[PDB]
Amino acid sequence: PIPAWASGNLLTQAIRQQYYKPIDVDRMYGTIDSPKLEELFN
Amino acid sequence: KFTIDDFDIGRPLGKGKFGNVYLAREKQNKFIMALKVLFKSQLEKEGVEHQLRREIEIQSHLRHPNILRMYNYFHDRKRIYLMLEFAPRGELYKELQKHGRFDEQRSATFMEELADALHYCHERKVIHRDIKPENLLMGYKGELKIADFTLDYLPPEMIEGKTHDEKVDLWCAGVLCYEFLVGMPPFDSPSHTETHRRIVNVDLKFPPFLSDGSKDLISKLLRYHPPQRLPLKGVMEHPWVKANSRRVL
Ligand SMILES: Nc1ncnc2c1ncn2[C@@H]1O[C@@H](COP(=O)(O)OP(=O)(O)NP(=O)(O)O)[C@H](O)[C@H]1O
Repeated sequence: PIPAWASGNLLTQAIRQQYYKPIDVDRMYGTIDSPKLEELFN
Repeated sequence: KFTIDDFDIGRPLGKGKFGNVYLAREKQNKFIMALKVLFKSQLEKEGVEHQLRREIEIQSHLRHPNILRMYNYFHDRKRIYLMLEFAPRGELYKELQKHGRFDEQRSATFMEELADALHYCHERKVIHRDIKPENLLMGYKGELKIADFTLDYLPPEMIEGKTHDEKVDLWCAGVLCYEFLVGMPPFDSPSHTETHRRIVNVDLKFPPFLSDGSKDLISKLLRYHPPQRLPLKGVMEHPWVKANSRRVL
């Protein structure tokens, strides 16, 4: 079944936070091209 | 590097060409995003392998508040997982389906955010080529989001089989603007031949309800000769755009 954090109410409150007080994206998820070159199809 | 175990799958958001998009939350930050799950099998069985390579390298470089963000990506045996910025207000095409058409200030806002993000892309030597509602998502306060990188939306040169530059996006922007206010694309026909003849002759027929302000912007954007189409700068500065845009920044 669908988790509670994914349910409208407490989901809306969770979006507000990532909008108004946005976590540092490219810091936590740094290394952009990390998952190798074109050797991704095998 | 990431795996599917790093994320909490909450629920799906809708199918696509190559797989399902899920509402996800990476457990480390408890940070919400959208997981686009693609299947290697079909990706290969349709040769769309080349494009996927580019759409990733692009978002390794492109960062703009009006371009959908790809945080990262990974891949198990069977899939490629795209870590995409969550667009809370879903896609724009369905909003256009609901409302039938948008009012002047809604569209004018969309146009400034679009012209803006397009400019950013152009500076980095990146053309989009295909900008229609179906490729546009909406932020928490409704701000426009160019998501992924059709007859009605093809500029004359594209139809005629000539080489094209960045200016196809200027044409497309006009077509888009028109559909926003009217509800239908500007050169709609019941045959691909009639549409073809309408695009190249720029057979522009503006309905009675359209403001002269908007008509003008559209007319300047939808010009045959590419180098005449109003530059992105001229869009954001257009009287009707200035007078109607209400963007959150
Ligand atoms: N970031 C997102 N946030 C919320 N919903 C989304 C998001 N991305 C997609 N959806 C949902 O999924 C989208 C449909 O999937 P796609 O269009 O992502 O998959 P394609 O491979 O592009 N298919 P094509 O556009 O080429 O025909 C819906 O617009 C939207 O409800």
